[PDB]
Amino acid sequence: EQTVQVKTTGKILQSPCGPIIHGLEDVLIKSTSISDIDGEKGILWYRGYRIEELARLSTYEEVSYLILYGRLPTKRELEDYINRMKKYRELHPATVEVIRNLAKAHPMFALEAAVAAEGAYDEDNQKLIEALSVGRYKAEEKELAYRIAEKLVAKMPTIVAYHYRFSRGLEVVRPRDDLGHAANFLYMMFGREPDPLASRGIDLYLILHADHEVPASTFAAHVVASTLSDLYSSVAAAIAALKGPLHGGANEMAVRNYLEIGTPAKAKEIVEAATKPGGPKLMGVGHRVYKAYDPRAKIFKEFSRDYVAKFGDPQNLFAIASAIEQEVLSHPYFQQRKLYPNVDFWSGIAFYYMGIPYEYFTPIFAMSRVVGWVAHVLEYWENNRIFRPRACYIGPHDLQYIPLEQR
Amino acid sequence: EQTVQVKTTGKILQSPCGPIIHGLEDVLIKSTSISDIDGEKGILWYRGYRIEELARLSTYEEVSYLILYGRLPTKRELEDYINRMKKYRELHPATVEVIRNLAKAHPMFALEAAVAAEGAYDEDNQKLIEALSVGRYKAEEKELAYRIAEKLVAKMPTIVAYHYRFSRGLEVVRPRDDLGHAANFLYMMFGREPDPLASRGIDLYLILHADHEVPASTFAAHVVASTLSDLYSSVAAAIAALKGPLHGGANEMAVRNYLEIGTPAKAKEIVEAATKPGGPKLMGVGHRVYKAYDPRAKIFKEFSRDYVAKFGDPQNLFAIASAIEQEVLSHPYFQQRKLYPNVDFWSGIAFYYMGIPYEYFTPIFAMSRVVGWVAHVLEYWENNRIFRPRACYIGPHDLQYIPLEQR
Ligand SMILES: [Mg+2]
Ligand SMILES: [Mg+2]
Repeated sequence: EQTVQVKTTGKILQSPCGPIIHGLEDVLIKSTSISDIDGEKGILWYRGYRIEELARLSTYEEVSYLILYGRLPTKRELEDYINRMKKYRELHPATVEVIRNLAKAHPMFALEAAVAAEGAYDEDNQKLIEALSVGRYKAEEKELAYRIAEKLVAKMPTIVAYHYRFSRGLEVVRPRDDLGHAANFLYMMFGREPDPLASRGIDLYLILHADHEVPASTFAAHVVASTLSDLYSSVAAAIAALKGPLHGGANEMAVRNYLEIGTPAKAKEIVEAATKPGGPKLMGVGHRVYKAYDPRAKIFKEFSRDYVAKFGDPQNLFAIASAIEQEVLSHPYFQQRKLYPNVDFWSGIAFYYMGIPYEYFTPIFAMSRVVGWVAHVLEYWENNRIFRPRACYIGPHDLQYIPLEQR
Repeated sequence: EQTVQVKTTGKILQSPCGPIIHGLEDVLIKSTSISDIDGEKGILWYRGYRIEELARLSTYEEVSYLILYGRLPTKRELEDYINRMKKYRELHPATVEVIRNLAKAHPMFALEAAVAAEGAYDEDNQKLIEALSVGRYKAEEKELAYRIAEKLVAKMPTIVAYHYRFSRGLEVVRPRDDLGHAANFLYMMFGREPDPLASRGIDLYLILHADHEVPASTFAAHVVASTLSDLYSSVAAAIAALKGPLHGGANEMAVRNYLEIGTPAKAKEIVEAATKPGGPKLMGVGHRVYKAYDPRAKIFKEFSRDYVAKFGDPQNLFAIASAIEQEVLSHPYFQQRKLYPNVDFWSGIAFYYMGIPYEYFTPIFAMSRVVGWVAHVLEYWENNRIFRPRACYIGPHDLQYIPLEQR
């Protein structure tokens, strides 16, 4: 037994067993080469590449390859990958039936259940499970794991879209091999090939949210994977965590708030009210890591501007958000505390205008982040260790059982 | 930002961001009053009561009440609880269809998906989700949470049994209101009221595995619950973790090993071989916490003795296990290194003889542990904090994007 000095910005709880870092805030679980953030400068990298470059020059197909494999693909590697992903988009009939049965339920339950279901009949997954059951994880198993990772990234939009269609009493729209990842998602949701601007927005969103820190969803994936449980189950657990209101829902709440506000003229007073104790907090402003404008927000804001330039801003969402942004950027309270817009400030606007129901916002985040989840699991598996935390017992000992009739 | 002293018996990895406690071994996440283990003396308590006393005088219905509510029930409370649990046993038709669709899959996938499915249409769950979405968790919500916790404990055996039946192409056997929790499970599995001794075995097993500090499955439930995700989703995540070979399988492997050994005469040579590197090693001998005979093992061994005294020991599992146990206990090596049998050394024997397939062993563990999982979640929710661990980036920055054709 040894003592370790752990730096945390979180709250510490007192216990007879020693201090407890509440929510293990800032506690390190591993080193990673997946993504990095410079919170002071407001820079995000995926596998060494700045998000600006990837958003500008790449696609979710290429970025997902980068996140999963650790480098940019060659032309042949990307072509083969795209073709594998296209083939993988379709779900097993049992999975589709699971989704159908959960058509009237919240989409996140359908995602959890569908991911587990799809994992149940995946032959590679079964093979990998057999291998890990005897502690074998060598070249062949790693190949299975990467194939499974690809499948999970490929299938997530299909699960989401199918649920959307069934939930609306619409006929399911199956994946089209001739469409890209983002375009095909919109096609599956709405049954028509999407406008290229709309497709670009989805692709950009997927790129921008592919990996970031170790939120509770990514952490859940690690804990499940740490027992050598399968990749599908690890992603299902990630989705279970993601559905909690403390993980996500900010981009939805930001849009609902903009609608409530109704007029950009209120921006100044809203921002002022947010500087006072008990005041309604501004959704998508401030960040635990970024003490600068979130680079993802800068990029998505520009996409949003393009979207409303083409399709209009009928609910004045972009106007309202823009007015609030300008007040946030000029208010000393926010400036002094380095509180800036984050990507959630903007990202729900296009979704809302595209006709994506609010309840599908978080599922779309899962569509993006699934690649980060699987890449994180595979990385942890390079040096796996089952998680074995503890609790401090403060209950009594040796209570005497009293017969039922005497209680 | 502050520095906290964290004690650990695990491996520490240094990083640019600080020390990494690999697997978060021994890292405190909360104070608890649910269960406690004295590994040196081989004592286990649930809510202050020794496991020996509970195994001797209680039932899973009463022990589950104890674990969930923190005290022993009065006669009226127990009667009412038992009746609620009986009412909750049956699954929603959508859940049954989910299980049917996964009939040919491994039961743990069915459990994960079925638990999510059941939570999807549970009205109480929906109401609790609504409340937590706006940060409300007061008396009314806690009442919902406990109702949901009871449902999860009540339903787990139904899910398991229905999957078993469907996996064998049989019609489901719905829950019998006149049977106890353990007896009803056997009735649902096999379609006949069980022999009292078999029911006792199931009840005992359920009591004995109800909680055991904070393994990866219980931790997974915490991580998911920490986002204020729902109880069903938290349990589905716990199951996902439980499915991993590092979390279970030992009781099955012990039995397969006894079958391979075939003759108790080999006990001495097998145990002698285990004292050399390496090795092989004896299944269910030694424990990370118990440095004494696992109290659960002592109790379950005696039940197993009773079971084979009545029904026989046709595969000589008890004879083989007993021979090995005697050698382990008399060999100085094991005594000196505090290596004793743990519950896994014995617990698969009765199940095997009862006709429970190996793949249902871990599902039955889930039937037991679900009460610990839900109790742990509710406990955490008394002072919830979302888990916020982090990873330390090690790798390049500012790599230059190269056009596809030039790679
Ligand atoms: Mg522009
Ligand atoms: Mg006896």
